Order: sequence, then structure tokens, then C-alpha cells
Amino acid sequence: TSIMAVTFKDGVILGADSRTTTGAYIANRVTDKLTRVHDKIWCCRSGSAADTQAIADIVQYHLELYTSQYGTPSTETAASVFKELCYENKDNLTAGIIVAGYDDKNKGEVYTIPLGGSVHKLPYAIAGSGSTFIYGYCDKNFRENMSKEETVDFIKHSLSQAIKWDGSSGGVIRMVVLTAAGVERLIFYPDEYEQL
Amino acid sequence: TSIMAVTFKDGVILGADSRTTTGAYIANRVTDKLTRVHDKIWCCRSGSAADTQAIADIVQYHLELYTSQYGTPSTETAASVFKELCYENKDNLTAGIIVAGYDDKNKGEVYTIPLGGSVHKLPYAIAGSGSTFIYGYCDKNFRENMSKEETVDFIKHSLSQAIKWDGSSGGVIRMVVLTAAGVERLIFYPDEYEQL
Amino acid sequence: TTTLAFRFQGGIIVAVDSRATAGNWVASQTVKKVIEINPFLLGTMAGGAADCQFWETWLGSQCRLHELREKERISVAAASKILSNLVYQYKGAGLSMGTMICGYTRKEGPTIYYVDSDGTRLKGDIFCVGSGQTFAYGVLDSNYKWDLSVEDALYLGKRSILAAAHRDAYSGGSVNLYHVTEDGWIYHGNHDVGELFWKVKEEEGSFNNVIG
Amino acid sequence: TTIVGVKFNNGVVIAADTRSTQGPIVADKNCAKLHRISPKIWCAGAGTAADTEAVTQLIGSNIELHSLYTSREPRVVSALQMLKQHLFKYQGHIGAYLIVAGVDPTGSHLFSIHAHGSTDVGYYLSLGSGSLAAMAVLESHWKQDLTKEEAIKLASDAIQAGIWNDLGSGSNVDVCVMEIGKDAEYLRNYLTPNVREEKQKSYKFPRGTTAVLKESIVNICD
Amino acid sequence: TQQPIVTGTSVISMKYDNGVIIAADNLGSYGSLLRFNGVERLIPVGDNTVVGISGDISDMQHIERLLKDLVTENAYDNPLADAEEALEPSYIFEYLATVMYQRRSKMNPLWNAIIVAGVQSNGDQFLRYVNLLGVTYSSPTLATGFGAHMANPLLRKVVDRESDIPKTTVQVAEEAIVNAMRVLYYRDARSSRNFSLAIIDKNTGLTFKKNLQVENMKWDFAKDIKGYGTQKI
Amino acid sequence: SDPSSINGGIVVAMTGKDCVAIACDLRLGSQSLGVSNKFEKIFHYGHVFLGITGLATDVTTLNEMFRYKTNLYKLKEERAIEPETFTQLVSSSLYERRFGPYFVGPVVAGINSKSGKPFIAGFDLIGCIDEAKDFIVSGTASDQLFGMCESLYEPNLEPEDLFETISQALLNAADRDALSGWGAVVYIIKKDEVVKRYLKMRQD
Amino acid sequence: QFNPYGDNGGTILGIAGEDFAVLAGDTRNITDYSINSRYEPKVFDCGDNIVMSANGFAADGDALVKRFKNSVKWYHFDHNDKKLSINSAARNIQHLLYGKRFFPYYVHTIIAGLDEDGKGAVYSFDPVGSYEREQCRAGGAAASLIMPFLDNQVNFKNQYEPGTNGKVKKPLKYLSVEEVIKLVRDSFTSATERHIQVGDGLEILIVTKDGVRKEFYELKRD
Amino acid sequence: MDIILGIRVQDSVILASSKAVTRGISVLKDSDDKTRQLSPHTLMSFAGEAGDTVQFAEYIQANIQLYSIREDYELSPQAVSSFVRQELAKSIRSRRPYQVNVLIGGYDKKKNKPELYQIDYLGTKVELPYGAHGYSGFYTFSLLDHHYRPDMTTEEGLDLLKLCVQELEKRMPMDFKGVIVKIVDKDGIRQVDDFQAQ
Amino acid sequence: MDIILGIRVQDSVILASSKAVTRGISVLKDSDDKTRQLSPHTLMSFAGEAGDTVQFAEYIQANIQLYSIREDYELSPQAVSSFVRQELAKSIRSRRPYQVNVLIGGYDKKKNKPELYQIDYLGTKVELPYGAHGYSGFYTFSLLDHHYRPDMTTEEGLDLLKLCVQELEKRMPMDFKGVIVKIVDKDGIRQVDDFQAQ
Ligand SMILES: */C1=C\C(=O)NCC/C=C/[C@H](NC(=O)[C@@H](NC(=O)N[C@H](C(=O)O)C(C)C)C(C)C)C(=O)N[C@H]1C(C)C
Ligand SMILES: */C1=C\C(=O)NCC/C=C/[C@H](NC(=O)[C@@H](NC(=O)N[C@H](C(=O)O)C(C)C)C(C)C)C(=O)N[C@H]1C(C)C
Ligand SMILES: */C1=C\C(=O)NCC/C=C/[C@H](NC(=O)[C@@H](NC(=O)N[C@H](C(=O)O)C(C)C)C(C)C)C(=O)N[C@H]1C(C)C
Ligand SMILES: */C1=C\C(=O)NCC/C=C/[C@H](NC(=O)[C@@H](NC(=O)N[C@H](C(=O)O)C(C)C)C(C)C)C(=O)N[C@H]1C(C)C
Repeated sequence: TSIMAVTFKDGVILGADSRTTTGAYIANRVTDKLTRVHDKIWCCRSGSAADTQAIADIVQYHLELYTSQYGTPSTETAASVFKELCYENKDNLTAGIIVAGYDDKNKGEVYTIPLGGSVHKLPYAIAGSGSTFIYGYCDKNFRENMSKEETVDFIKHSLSQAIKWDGSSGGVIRMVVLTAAGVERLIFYPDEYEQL
Repeated sequence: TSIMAVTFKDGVILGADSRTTTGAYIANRVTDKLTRVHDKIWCCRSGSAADTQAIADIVQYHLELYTSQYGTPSTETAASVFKELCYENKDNLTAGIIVAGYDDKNKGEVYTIPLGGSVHKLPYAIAGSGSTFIYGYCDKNFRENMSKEETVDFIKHSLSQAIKWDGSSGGVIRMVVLTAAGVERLIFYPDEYEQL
Repeated sequence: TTTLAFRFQGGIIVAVDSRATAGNWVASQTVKKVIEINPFLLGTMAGGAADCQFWETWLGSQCRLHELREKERISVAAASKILSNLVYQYKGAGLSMGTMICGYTRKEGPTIYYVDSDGTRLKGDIFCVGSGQTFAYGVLDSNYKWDLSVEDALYLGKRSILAAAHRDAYSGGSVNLYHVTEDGWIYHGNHDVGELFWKVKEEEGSFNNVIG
Repeated sequence: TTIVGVKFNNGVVIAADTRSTQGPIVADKNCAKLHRISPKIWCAGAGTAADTEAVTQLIGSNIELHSLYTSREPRVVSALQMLKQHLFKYQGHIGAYLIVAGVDPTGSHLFSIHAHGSTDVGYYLSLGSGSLAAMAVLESHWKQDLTKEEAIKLASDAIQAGIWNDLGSGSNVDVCVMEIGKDAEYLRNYLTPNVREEKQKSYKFPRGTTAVLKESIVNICD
Repeated sequence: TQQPIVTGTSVISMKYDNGVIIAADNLGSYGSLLRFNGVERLIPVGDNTVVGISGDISDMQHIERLLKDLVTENAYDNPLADAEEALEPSYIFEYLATVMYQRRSKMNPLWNAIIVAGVQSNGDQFLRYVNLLGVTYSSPTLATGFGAHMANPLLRKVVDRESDIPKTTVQVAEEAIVNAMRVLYYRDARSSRNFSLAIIDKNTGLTFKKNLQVENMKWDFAKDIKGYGTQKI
Repeated sequence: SDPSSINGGIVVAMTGKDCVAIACDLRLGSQSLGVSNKFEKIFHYGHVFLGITGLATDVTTLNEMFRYKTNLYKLKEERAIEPETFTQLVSSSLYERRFGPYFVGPVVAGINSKSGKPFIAGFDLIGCIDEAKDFIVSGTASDQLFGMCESLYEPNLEPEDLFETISQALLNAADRDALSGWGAVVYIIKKDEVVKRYLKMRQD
Repeated sequence: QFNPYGDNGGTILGIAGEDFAVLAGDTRNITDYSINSRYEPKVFDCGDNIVMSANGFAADGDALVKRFKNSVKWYHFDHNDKKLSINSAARNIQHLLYGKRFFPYYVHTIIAGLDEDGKGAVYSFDPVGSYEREQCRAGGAAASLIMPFLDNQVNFKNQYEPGTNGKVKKPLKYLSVEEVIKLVRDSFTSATERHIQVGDGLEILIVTKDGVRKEFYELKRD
Repeated sequence: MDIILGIRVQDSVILASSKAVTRGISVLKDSDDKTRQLSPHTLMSFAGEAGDTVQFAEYIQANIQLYSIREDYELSPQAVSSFVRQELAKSIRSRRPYQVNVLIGGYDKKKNKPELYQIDYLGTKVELPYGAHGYSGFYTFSLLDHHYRPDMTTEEGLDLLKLCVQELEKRMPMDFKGVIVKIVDKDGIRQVDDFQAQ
Repeated sequence: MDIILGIRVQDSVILASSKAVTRGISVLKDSDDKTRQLSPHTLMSFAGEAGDTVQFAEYIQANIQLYSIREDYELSPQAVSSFVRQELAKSIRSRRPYQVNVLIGGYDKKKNKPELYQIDYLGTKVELPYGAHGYSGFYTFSLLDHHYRPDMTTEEGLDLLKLCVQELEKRMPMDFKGVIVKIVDKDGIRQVDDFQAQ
């Protein structure tokens, strides 16, 4: 699994591969690891599919109820609910989650919640088995406030390298653009990103 | 440990960090992982220090004797002796070795001998715990037949990222240039490569 | 540890050693392995010191409540069952105790109950409990008769603990003696093995083995 | 155990503490952890004491024979190679961790060997449980081009770091100086900062205190 | 019962004549991967107390919230919240110590090594340690993990016994600390070059220096080291 | 489990003024079971004494080995072996079994016939030589012995005094060890004569 | 897996006089081969002339003392500041410990004070509460080194009247506070020489009808 | 385990050895003689692992007999026992060690004295007034520690055993099916055919 | 293990139970009665884990007695045994199960017939002519399989036991110290005080 979230000038973009596995078998090659917990607060799932789905499904429920009572929740708040669940249940979960959201006052924010249950706000974040192979690449290519075009490229390149080296990653590259303009889903096929 | 060997226009260059460890303790911060087995056939050692040293010490002995009887040995031959030792003793060794040599007819050659004892001839090779973090970076920056300057740079950048993410790597970056001109030792300190 | 209690024509004899060991380390040579439940009840200790010493003290409390409640001294059988049933509640938890509940009641006469943390409860005339038990049994079994002068029985008991203290590495220190009659128990001193051995050796001619 | 090695402008010096242990008990309050391989090649050892001694004498013996055979002064690289190949042959089962140094026809040298057979080379080294305490000192005070006295101070200071901060180290400081021109000078108990205070009382017993069962003379003459 | 995941390394500290100093690098490791770099492991509670934490970072973040909550709580119905009845280092410690022990006693520890540094209302210097087992102790110098093995030996050379405290100035002390941090950067494979340092002086108050860096390192001799024994070039 | 804790027993040596002393208990048991109270653990070859704690079978074996070796040594050297030399022989003999050692705790005591100097040394099970100038302890009650010695001991004691001191160290240490005791014996050694005494101690 | 227990070393000692008693302990606290503190008090005055020390695992040791001190505080509340006799304290400590019989306070505790007759008293407990009154007792890391000594010098064991053919044991006279302090110091300086977890300092608390008094002596720091 | 007892009286050594041979759930024999005569005045009793027991005894026997023929002489009991210890001592460090314990009772026609030697599978040898292998010790060692005298007659000795055997039939958990007794003295070795009621 | 035997003859049930009580290395008692009377015509013998054994027996006893008082009637042997099985069956899935095996011998005053019930700690109940718990079966089941008749007299039955007890003293490895016999019939329960030579 290869998942990342990059904050740029107009907001934030989430990216992921689409491969789910059980051993060496690809249980699903068109998986959607970019999950929606609110209008403009999404997450990237890595680790247990069962665990991350269950967690996401619950956060979504919490934010919906939160909205009913106190209006729109911040991206920070969403990261807080995830964290609360991942920390308090660290002994029975295997979920590496990235929370990305766009808000009118903060542009886009990115919170990475690793295996332990700690939270880390960052300019961008990478995770999943594939991420290890692109630590160098991403550190040498990320720039703050890139344009939507530059960001989509940075992600398409990073994930193609992750998909290239990590067997647990593959399929198509999926992206979700979160800006004031709305929500945009992007999809890139092998033939396109492989020869980058 | 972060070690790599890149073949370029005028020959080949070997690079390595200088950190040896025992747990979290840095037993040596000025280690020399670039070992000479012949005039223009050197190797990069990763894994067990005791094992790789013992292996290298033996190969050197074999090539010296080989020279006494049949003149200069090829780079291929040197990789062959290493491989023979690593394969036949795979059950009691933990040595990931890279063999790089310069010869007048082949420019520079690079043979990587991973844990199993298999041999792989390549344009360049990376290995050691730090190598995982620069798979993407190196795949997107290596070009065949670069100049000595470009190569030294490519290596200085790659290894700085390896040293950056992998705790088992650090210290100074050491290089050894093997060309028709001779043998050149290069050394780069933290202050220089850290801010690259 | 070595503890023994036996019934004979003159009542009951109770003898114990006084050594405490933590592994092969000798922690103490002055431990009281006999708990005085009351003027007519005695309890011996074998196994874990804390376990015995604690629960047997607790037993005394339970006996005292019984007497206030029922206006009468508790029977040896009942006292032993209080301990037996308590210990059974903890079966499997790790308690370690080989115990002897001895007493004299008008209704029961001289009585001895063996109770261990296994949940085993037995009434009998002779019982040797502890790592030195076999040694004590060796001496005791082959010199016991129902007709022993309260003074001869006392010595047989003392001598049996002596045997154990000698052979058993975990037994030693001194001997504590008790005699139990319907009038209650009578303490018959603490005999240090340091002096007792040599005395017995010289006077009896036994232990002829050891070099003197 | 704390053992170190420090190079100075014209030689090399090695030092060590003198505590020997078995669990939390001090076996020897003043053992010698400095071993002579050849007149001008000494080795400081940590790990299994019997092993540091045996392997050290074995190579030393072979170095002696080699020296007589070749009619040359022993070289540190030889002690180093013979030791490491031996330790390696024994897959680390010989618990020896050594700092080998000395001077020979090729100059002054400083290396270290680990039980499994790997070797290092440098200007300052430390091994043993006090390894970290000593290294902190060296990392804080070593500089290139030290005088014989500077080096001895540094080495001696590093050992103390061990003696005081490491429970596995203690007692005295043993030093050995090997200067490129002169004879090697072994300084047994160079420092003795741990003398036991005068006991509060004498426990000399009044004769006759101990009870004796029997007596006799033993014949030692044949 | 757990096992740490993201972790912080050493936390070193010592006390000088007027206050105490404490420092810790800004790394959050993930095994051998030096994953996170802007991790502050020095938590100021009020401005007479600074809590340095090492170990599992998720647990650290948790202990951080506990501390902020303590500050909020102490303020409730407390007209002397920033006077006679403000939090004292000793209170913050006793609380943390209590929590730490209860957690290990329930077989679910907060996987950390903690050092509380500060100045008591009466000017006294406070410096005590507590770890995931609930163990605690004080000394003129204190360090967790790797720093206990390398930093202490150095720091103790400055303040070896009680009578040395009054003879040590903030300059001398801060120097020792900064040098120890360098040494740790040399030999701890889980250390970072960036770190924070804080001073708690009974006169100057709380000085919290962020973004420091190990400077003046000796690496030049590395060029003269070739091979591992017999190699000459 | 621990082979050196099957039979039990202790040995201890001490240096006095122009004299050396070495004592031992007499117990030989099997775990808790006491079996023999006549198991001396001190031996001698010429004027060199050797005490051995540990597994009984090895104690016996080593004695028979050192007798063999010391006898041949005398036949070839035409002189009795000295303390220092013997210590070396003991050390190399043990290390020769480095990876399958005898489970013993050897102690050497004697006076160099040529220098008249007192000598004592201890060894771990693979030969590590500990040559002390004051005392050497060995056996299942070595901790107790260290405590006794470190306090009771003082330099240059006269034979008659050294005897009190060594006997008290041994006696009180053994009384705190379930595996030691059952009688002790003490050797006081001087250039000219050697005296052997059996102590009176608890038999529990 | 998670291990809820640790070992901080330490060694304590308790000796009873005719009208006084003493409880001593080194001031070194450790973890493996590192020293946590050269001075971390281990013997406490709990009031009503009771001194106590629960040696072993510090977390547990502190918890116990704390819990006992609190027990004393309530004893006063419930019985009009009535003094808690030493024997009563002992029975109470037993219940505190046995209360955790199945998840023990990994400590060996000793307390000292005066009995109801003004005589010196020492009580020692095992991890789960087994206890007994004694004249002297060592507990902790070097207990195995100190006890034999105390058996000899405090209760005159294995000592006979010279010339009595070893038939008359040396009588049980009784040590003065001065003679006791000497044995204490020698016990620790001796322990300090052979046990790597003993050193740095010795703190002694002396109990008399006039209260609790402290004395402190340094011990080798290696 | 099996009962192996030995007691050295005035002018002889007496060996008692349980007769039962049990395998798991069934007692297969009640007349087993756990002994081997090494020489006319030297008898050895044994107990231990199923196969090694006899294999070792017969092996020792063969050697002692061979020495006798070659030297036309009978080795002293002390010498015989020393040989046996050496053999077990070697065994303990061999690939597959003999799991055998033995008692050696012999009459030294030279010193004209009876001797009893106890030796376990580790090569531990000790000479005693009386000895035993296995659990038997735990009962008898204090019986004899009590009722034992150096000058006892062979008759007194046999009575002392009767005392021991009784205690063993009383407290031992197993039914060892009684013992077979044998006396070694100046005249050799003989069996007390009437002990099943002596 | 302990010997627990039961044989149902013509007009009665006979229960034999070893008298020894051994703990590790020592036999602590030779007169132990491993039985409990549940009602005037129902007897239960037991063997198993040290504590559970009696705790369970007395527990069952208390209940059967309580039922008797409340109903002023004596439950049939079949009913008593069914109650006991239910109790053990529950136990087998409890936190800490009773490790007890039992034989229930009773005389059904209504049907006027003797009955024998075998029940293990798992709650396995079977009615048989004769039964046994532990190893005893392995010897006796074929002895009785041979010499057994439905119409045998109480006297013949007791002789059949004597046959069994002998075989057990011959082949069983342990010394169970003989048995205590008891007969349940139309007149109740009585003990055969003279079997130690009957
Ligand atoms: C991202 C890959 C990872 O981050 N990690 C590798 C582990 C994969 C988890 C997930 N797939 C599954 O959970 C599948 N089930 C499974 O692996 N079961 C185990 C097994 O080995 O059979 C059992 C629990 C021992 C299945 C439910 C799809 C996966 O593919 N993770 C991806 C991404 C988050 C979907
Ligand atoms: C390159 C790092 C690696 O490739 N791999 C990590 C393992 C390190 C090996 C080598 N260091 C050592 O071997 C050190 N000894 C050691 O680790 N011993 C083990 C231990 O945990 O203590 C024993 C065998 C269980 C020491 C000999 C230096 C190392 O640092 N490798 C480097 C590079 C090749 C020097
Ligand atoms: C009788 C000897 C024996 O019957 N058995 C040998 C075991 C000895 C137990 C007792 N000594 C102790 O219990 C010691 N405390 C102890 O072991 N505590 C445990 C611990 O691990 O620390 C706790 C219970 C988990 C100590 C009090 C000496 C002993 O000596 N037994 C004697 C007799 C009954 C005193
Ligand atoms: C240096 C300290 C260390 O480097 N390491 C700590 C371990 C100590 C080793 C040595 N002492 C011993 O080796 C003792 N013998 C021993 O441990 N034997 C082993 C055993 O488990 O009994 C055998 C080999 C399996 C004893 C000889 C003191 C020690 O003190 N090391 C010092 C320094 C090198 C003397």
C-alpha cells in the first residue's frame, strides 16, 4: 500500500495505489483507499482493510453527529477523532491513517496518524509499505505551495516509484483534490504513470 | 549502512557511509566500508562487519595468488570469487557485497551480490539498510555514462538521503574513483552533504 | 522444614525445627513453626512461611469468633475444616502449605488433622510434614508405641526432628516441643541443634558416623 | 571493564581498570587487563577474562616464534590478523574484545577486535561495559597531535569515567606507553584512587575462640 | 502490556547554582527509520517547571494533554492560580509519578522515561525522574536511556556532589549540556542534530531555546582512516 | 540444575606472616540429602596445596589428574613443583576444556620453597587465574565467605591468629549455606611444618 | 512482553541494642550497570519512633512505606494520637504485604524501634509478609555478605570461651550504640568492596526513647 | 526407584536389593537379583536406566575377571571401586552415558576388613558405614544414623536391615516386592535365602 | 491411582476401595475410607484430585440428605446417580472442574434390586454388573469378564473381589494398602470389617 497527502497553494491532494493483498494474492486491484469522512475531510487508509474501514466508518458517524450539533468540524477535529480511536485501541488495531482536509481559513492541512496512535501535522505525509522507497525522492521534490498541476505531478511520480518497488502496491493511482472549488477525483492508469 | 556503486563514462565510483553499529550504539563513526581486493577492483561491504571483512580478506588473497599465476584478474572474476564464498557459505554469513572494478576494455563494471549468494551485474547498485529509502530517488536520477562530476554528485545526494532516513547510516560519505587515471579517495563531511 | 505430631497414651506430641530457607540460603534458624491457636489448639507450619503463618493466625481469629458466637471452644475437627475450606477456595492460585491442626477436646480426645493447600484434610495418629518428613518418619516409625511415658514420647519427638535437621539441608536451627493434654498444651522448650546433636551423640552413642 | 587506546604524536598508549567480576560480585579487585603480546605490542582486553588471557598468550607465543623465524620485530598488523582470524574461526564463542596497539618498524598502530572477528582502526578507542562512559570523555577531549603526557591524561581520564560510572568497572588504572623510539613502558597501577578506609575495628580473635575436634601434623617431606 | 512504536531518545539534565537545565533532541523515530523531525519533547508546565519525556511518543502526547489539563484544573475556583496556589514542580511530578505507577500496576504502562525539571516557589531547584515502572530518584544530574550511559559521566564531572551545585554557573552548566548533546549525536544511532534546551532559573525564569544544532564537531581525522587493518590506500 | 550446586561445599585460603592457610567443609550431599561428612576437598602435591569446590566427581577427577601430572613433573624436573608454576598448570589444564569444563572452583595455597613467600590463587571453571595476596574463596557459600573475609581479615597474622580468623570465616559462612558445613578441616602451613585441625561445628 | 518489576539494588541493615536500635542502608540506587543516584534515601522515620525500609524494587518500596505511613496517620485519627507500638506496626505491615500476595511488592522490608519495655527491636519481612523479631538482620543485595558477619559479631556465633575446651559458648553480652555503629560501617565498607551494587554512601537512623537521629558516612563511589 | 541398600558391619558388608521389576503399569518379575559378583570377595549391586544397568555391570565384571586371570590375583575392593568410578566418570561425558548407580561391597583379604563404596552415575565415589541409592536413603539414612554401631555383628547388621526394609514397606509408595540380601566377608559372598521372614 | 471397584451381585452391591493415601514420597495413611453414604441405601465411592474428591462427595451428600428431609423419602439409586451425573457434567465446563471419579452402589427398595453406576469426571454414566476407575479396570475387567454370574450370592461376590484384590496386589506397581469393603442391600449399608484375610 502506498498513500500520501500533499498540501499545496489551493488546498490539499490525497493519493493512493489500488492494491489490496492477502499474501501474494491481489484480492482487489481497483481498491479505493481514499475515504470520505466529511465534505472536505478525507483520509488515506493503510494496514488492515477491516480495521481502517471500521475506524473510518465510525469517524464518519462521529463527524456527522458533530455537524448536526455544532456545525462544520475542522480538519484538526477529524484527526482528533481518528487519533482517539487509534490510540485507545492500539492493541487491537493495525491502521496507519492519513487525514487531509480543506478549509477556507487554513487552506489544506495534513495529519498523519501512525501505528502507535500519535498524531503529526505536516506539509505532506507518506505511508504504507510503498512509502519507504520514496522517502528520499519525496524529501528532494516536495516544495510548499506548489500549484495543483505541480502537486498532481509530484504525487503521480512519487506513487509510481512506490508502486514500482513495493509488491504490496499497484493498480491505478487515485487522487482526490480538495480545494475551495470543491472535490475532484483523478485516476491514472499503469500505461500513463509507469513510464514516468 | 548505505553503500552504492555507479558506473559512468570514465569508469566507476564506489560510495558508502561510515557508521558501524551494535544496537543503537555507534561502534565506529569513521568506518571505511570501501575495501580494496585488487589495484582496480574494490568492494562495498554491508551486513556483518566480521563476515564481510573475513570474506574480503580471503578474496584479496585469492586474487593476489591468481595474479601471481595468470596475471591480472577481471572484475567479473573478482565478483565470481566473492559469489562462490557467499553462496557456498550462505548458511553462516550475513554479507551483502557490491563489487566494482575498472578495466581498460570494459570501462567500469558493477556486480551486486545480495544475501542469497546470487550475482547481479548492473549499471549501478545500491545496498544496505539505507538503500531502501533511495530506491525511488536513484531510479529517477541515474543516467548511464554521466561525467565524473555528475556521478560524484548523484552518489553524494543519494547517500545523504540514505543517511538522513536510516539510523544505521551516518558519519562521513566516502568515495573511491576507479578510472584509467588511477584511484582517487573522496571524503564528504556532514556539513557539506546534509544541506543538499 | 520438619514437623511431626503424634498421638499416644499420654496425649499428643508436637515437634518442629526452626529453619527458614530462601533457596539454598539460610534466611533464619529462629522461626516459630508452631502457631498457638489457643490453650488447646496448635498449628504447625510447612511450605511457605507467609502462607502458613498468615492463614493460621487468621484461623485463630475464626476460632475465637466461633467461641463468642456459640459460647464454647471450637472442635479440632471444625477448626481444621475452617482452614481446609479456606485453602480450597484458593486451590490453584499458588498457596503452599503443609499443615497440622492438633488439639484436645472433651468430646474428641487427642486429635490431629493434616491439612495442605491441595485441599487434603486427614485425621491420624502420626504425621510428618516438610522436606524432612521422611527422615523424621524413619526415627519415629521404628520407636513408636502407644505406651510411651509422656517423657519418652517427648524425647522420641525431639530425636526425630534431630534426625531430620541432620540429614535435611533445609531443616535445622533448633527444636520446639509441645505436649497436649485435655488441660491444654504444655510447652517443653526450644532445643538448639548446635548443642543437642553433640549431647545426643555422646549420651546415646548414635550418629556414630559423624567424626567427633 | 573499561579499556581504551589513544594515539599521540609519536606513539600509542592503552589503559584499563582492574576490576574482575562474576555477576554482581567482584572476583578480583586488581587484575591486569593489559596483555603483552611482544615487547612493544600490548593488548587491552574485555569480555571473558580467561579468554582475553588465553587468546592473547596464544597469538603472543606464535608472534614470538614468527619473530625468531623471520629475524624481524613483530608487527601489530600481524597480531591483529592472527587474532581476528582466530576469533572468527570460533564464531564469537571466545568472548574476547580487544584493543591491540604497539610500535614496530612501520610506525605506531591502534586497532580493536570484536569477539566475532571484525576489526577497527582509529586514533582513540574504547571497549567493555565502561565503553560508553570512557568514549564520552574521549569524544570530549581528544584532539589531533597530542603529547605523550596529554595522551596519558586522556586515557587515564577515560578509564576513570568507567571506574566511577560503570558498576562493572572499578579499582585502579593500568597504563602502558609505547613510543616509536623507546622501550614500551608498562605502568601497573598508574592510578590507585580506591584505597579502602581504615576499618573501624580489628576482628583479631582471642586465641582458643575456635573449638577444635582433633589435631595432627602433616608430612610434606618424601 | 504494549510495545513502543514512535519513540524519542535521551533526555539529559543537571542543576546549577540558581536553577536547572534540561534538553532533548527533536526526533521521533520509528524503529531504525528517523521518521519525524519536528518533535518537541520538552513540555513547559507554567514557567517554573519543564517536563522532558522520552519513549513512546503517542504516550508522550497523552501525558502532554494530562499536563495541560492539570493547569486548567488548578485554575478552577483558584484566585491564587498564578500566585501562592500555582502549580509547583513537586506537584506536577508527584502527579505524574502517581499516574506512572498506577499504569504499570494495571499492566498497561505509559512507555516513557520522564524527568521533571524546575524551581520551587522557595527558590529550591527541583529535578527528579520517573519511568514506565513508576521508579523514581533524584541526583545532581539525570538522563534517560542512552544519555544515562554517556551524558551522565560527563555532566557528573561538573557537579559530582551536592557542594558542586553552588559553584556551577549557568554558562558552565549549559556548556556541559550542549557538549553532551554533541557526544550523543556522535554515538547514538537514534539521535538527531536538532534539539531543544530549557533553563529554569530562580531569577531569570524560564528560557526555552528551540531549534538548536550540534556545532563544532570533529570529523576531519576521518580522512586519515582507511581500511580496517592492513589496507594502505 | 547448576552442576556446581549438586554436592555443595566451600574452600577458603588466606595469607599470614610467613604462612598460608586453607580450609574446607566436609559435606557431600545430593541436593537437600546429606550423604557424606567425610568429603575433604583439600589435597596436596609436595608442598603445594589444592582445594576444590564444585561437582564431586570432577573434584575427585581433578585431584587424580594433578597427582598424575605433578608426579611426572618431579620425575622429569627432579624437584617438586612450586605454587606459581602449579597455578599455571591448573589454569592451562582447565582452559583445555574451555567448551566443556569441569565444574570446579580450584584454590591453590603454598609457600615458594626457594623464596619462602606465601602464595594463594583461585580460578574460575575455565582457568581464569585470580592471584590474591590476602584471601581466596570458593564454593556454594562464596558470597558469605567474601563477607566474612573482607571484614575479619588483616595482614601478617601469626599462624595461631590466622587459624582463628580463617576458621571463623569458614564456620560462619557455612552456617548460612544449606549446602555447606557438616564438619570442617583447616590446614596451617609454614616453611617447616604443616598442621591439620578438624573444627567442631553445627551438624544441621 | 511487559515486565512490571525491576531491581534497584541497595542493601539494608538493622541492629538492636538494649535501649536503642539502628536501621542502615547504602544510598546508591541502580539499574543494571548504571547508577541512578549516589544519594537516594532508603530508610525512613515514620513517626512513633518507627524506622522502616522496604528494599528491592524502588517503585514498590516507596509505595509500601507511603502506605504504612498513611496507616500510622489513621491510627492516630482513630485512637487519639495513640502511639503505634512496634509489634503492632509489624502486624500491620504483614497485612499490607500479604494483601498483595498474588502480585507482591517486590521488596524485603525491615523496621526498627523500641518495644513496650523500652528495649531495642528489629523486625524483618519477606515479600508477602512472613515476619519475625530479631536482634539483627541484613536485607538486600549484600545481605549474603553481611549476615554471616553479624551472626558472628552480634550474636557471638561459633565463638567459645578460650580454654573451655570449646564447651562454654561466649556469653551474649550486648553492644553499645558506639560498638554497633562500628559493625555497621565495617559491614558496609566490606560489602562495598565485593558487591558492585553497594557504595556511594551509608545513612544510619538511630532510635532511642528520645527520638530518631541520623548519621551519614560516604562509601567508595566505584 | 529400586531399593539398593548397603551396610558395613564388623567383619562383613551386607547388600539388600529390591526384587521387583516393573514396566509401566505391570510388575513383570518379583525375583530379580540386581547384583553381579566382580571377584570372589567383591559384590556390586546396581539400579538405574533399563538397559545400561546390566550392560554396565556385566562390562565391569568381564574386566575384573580378565584382570584376575592375567594377574592370578584379586584386586582389593578399593582398587575395584576406583576402576568403576573411572568408568562412570568417562561415561558422564560420552555421547550416551550409562544411567547407573551402584554399591560395591567387598572384603579386603589383605587389610582383612569389609568395605562399602557408593558410586552414582556421575562418578561420585564415597566410602561409608552404610549407603543407599534412590529414595531409600531418605528413610534409612536416619534409621541407621540412629541404630548403628561399627562393631556390630553380621547378625546385628541383618537385624538393622530388617528394620530398614520394614520402614520402606511402610512408607515407600511402591511395592518393591521385598529384597534379596547378600553377605560379603572373609569367606566370600553368600545369600541369605531366608530373609522373607527373618 | 487409587483402587475403586464395584460389583453388583444378586441382591446387593459391593464396593472395595484402597486404603492408602500417598503424597509424593510418603504414604501418609493406610486406613482411608474413600466413601460417603448419600442415603440409607445409597453409597458412593470416589477417587481423583486431592481436594475436589471429598469436596464433591460431601457436596453431593448434603444435597441428597436435604432432598430426603424435604420429601421424607429416599430417591431411587437411579435418580441419585442422574443427579450426580448432571453435577459432574456442569463441572466439566466450569472455570475449575472437579477432577473426581465415582462409583454409586445402591439398593432400589422399590424395584427391590441392587444397582451399580459408574461415572467419570466428564459426566459419563454407565450402569454395569461390575466396574472400576483408574488402572484397576485393566486387570479386573477380564477377571470378572471370566468369573462372573448375575445370580451370584453376596458371599460369592466377596470371593470374586478377593480374586481381584489379589491380582492387583500381584501386578499393580503401587502398594494401595488393601481395600475397605462395603455391602449395600435391602437392609442398607454395612462394612466387611474382616477382609484383610477373608
Ligand atoms: C495496504 C497494504 C498494507 O498496508 N499492509 C499489508 C497487510 C494488508 C492488509 C490489507 N489486506 C487484508 O487485510 C486482507 N486480509 C488479510 O491479509 N488477512 C490476514 C491473512 O494473512 O490472510 C489474516 C488477518 C492473518 C483482506 C481483508 C483484503 C491490505 O491489503 N492493505 C492495503 C490497503 C489498506 C487495502
Ligand atoms: C552496515 C549495517 C548493516 O548492514 N546491518 C546491521 C547489522 C550490523 C552489522 C555491523 N556491526 C556489527 O556486526 C557489530 N556487532 C554486532 O552487531 N553484534 C551482534 C550484536 O547485536 O551485538 C551479535 C552478533 C548478536 C560490531 C562487530 C561492529 C555493522 O555495523 N554493519 C554496517 C557496516 C557493514 C559496518
Ligand atoms: C519449611 C521448608 C519447606 O517446607 N519448603 C521449602 C520452601 C521454603 C519456604 C519458607 N521460606 C520462605 O517462604 C521465604 N519466602 C518466600 O519464599 N517468599 C516467596 C518469594 O518468592 O519471595 C513468596 C511466597 C512468593 C522466606 C520467608 C524465608 C521456608 O523456609 N519454609 C520452612 C518453614 C515453613 C518456615
Ligand atoms: C571486563 C568486564 C566485561 O567485559 N564483561 C562482563 C562479564 C565479565 C567477564 C570477566 N569475568 C569472568 O569471566 C568470570 N568468569 C566467567 O564469567 N565464566 C563464565 C561463567 O558463566 O561462569 C564461563 C566462561 C562460561 C571470572 C573469571 C571473573 C570480567 O570480569 N571481565 C572484565 C575483565 C576482562 C577481567
